Amino acid sequence: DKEWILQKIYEIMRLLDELXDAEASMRVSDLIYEFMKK
Amino acid sequence: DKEWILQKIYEIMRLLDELXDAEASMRVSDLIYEFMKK
Amino acid sequence: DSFVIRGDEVRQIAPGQTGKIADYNYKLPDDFTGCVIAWNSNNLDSKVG
Repeated sequence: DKEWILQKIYEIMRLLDELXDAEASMRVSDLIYEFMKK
Repeated sequence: DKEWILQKIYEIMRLLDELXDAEASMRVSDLIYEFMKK
Repeated sequence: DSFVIRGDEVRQIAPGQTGKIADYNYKLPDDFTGCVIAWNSNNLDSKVG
């Protein structure tokens, strides 16, 4: 479930964006980028 | 490989347990068990 | 040039990687010694909203 991995992780990213971390959202999105790319 | 990714999910669960989301921590933890397994 | 780089992406000046928008063109190929003078944009590059 690599695509379900992407699913869970971008749900994490959307919730991070809503919580207002901004910081966490941006570079954990860097994490997800280097996750789905690699 | 998948080591870096599951370590990413480790960092994610650590960020969660530092934030304060008991529900979300249990979610990502059970998903981590079902991601090491499946 | 001057573009607001992400935090660590000041270090993504290294070949082969996918960038946030350097996906289009950037990412040092063979012998691009493109001079860069960088710093923390944290003076004003963060806005209410």
